[PDB]
Amino acid sequence: QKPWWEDEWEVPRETLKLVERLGAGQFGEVWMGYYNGHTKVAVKSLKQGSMSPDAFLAEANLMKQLQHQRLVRLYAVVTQEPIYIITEYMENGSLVDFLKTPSGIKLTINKLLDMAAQIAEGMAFIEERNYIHRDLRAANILVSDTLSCKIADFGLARLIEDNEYTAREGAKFPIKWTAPEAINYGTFTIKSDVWSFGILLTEIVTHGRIPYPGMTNPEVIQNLERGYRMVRPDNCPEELYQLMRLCWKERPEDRPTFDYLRSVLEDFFTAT
Ligand SMILES: COc1cc(Nc2ncnc(-n3c(Nc4ccccc4)nc4ccccc43)n2)cc(OC)c1OC
Repeated sequence: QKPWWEDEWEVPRETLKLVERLGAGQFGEVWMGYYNGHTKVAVKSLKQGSMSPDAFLAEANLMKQLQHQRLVRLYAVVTQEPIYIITEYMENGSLVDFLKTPSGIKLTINKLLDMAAQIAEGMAFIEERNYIHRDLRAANILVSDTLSCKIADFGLARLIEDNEYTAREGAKFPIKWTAPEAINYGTFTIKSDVWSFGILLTEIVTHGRIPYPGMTNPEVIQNLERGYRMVRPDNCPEELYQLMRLCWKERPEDRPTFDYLRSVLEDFFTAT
């Protein structure tokens, strides 16, 4: 990697003004702020000792390789402690949160499908660049002031050199959003993301409801093994439900590509 004095992303910390905190956690905080006074940005600060600085910055390095309108763009980094990762700011927050606001609640199925396609479009890019996300869920999709969506949180994202990535035996993941093969064997592929996308679609149409209503994780796994899939969400268009089912097919290879998903959702949108 280019040393910081030559890296185009490194910026003097003096260029940043942290204004409002958007999140506080075990490993640090995320603030809304301004770059050189006029440009609104999001600033991720690492909590010293909470985790490795190399681990922290690794997400930024990957984002240098994955630039696209549909993905939250890396803005800059401050690699001298305290460490910051600065990114493009999304005014309407996370999708899971937005869909619960007065504005979000009033969205038509037409606009929900539009957003769904925007998300598949972003994943199609990730798909084509030989990467995987692994944390695809409504909570990790950000919404702009113009109601456009972008993929966020690349913490678990990985460049796939061969067909898959194998996680650590101890690695744990959200059971309801993760593909069977991934939960069982720790094997992740772009097809695992496709399964997650299916779950995300249920989050979209139910305006942020937790998937598999009234079911615990063990119940979800048991039902899946029987061949059952999530029950049709209330008011979920059947065509969308059947698209979801494609994402949840038993064999990873039988699941569709994200480009296919994008194409279909775009047809669903232009039809409504
Ligand atoms: C979710 O909640 C919100 C988010 C945002 N806006 C925003 N815009 C860009 N990035 C992040 N943002 C990022 N960006 C991020 C970090 C690393 C890689 C890729 C993207 N990581 C985050 C972790 C925790 C909270 C915000 C984050 N947040 C604005 C909100 O209200 C006005 C809001 O509701 C409070």
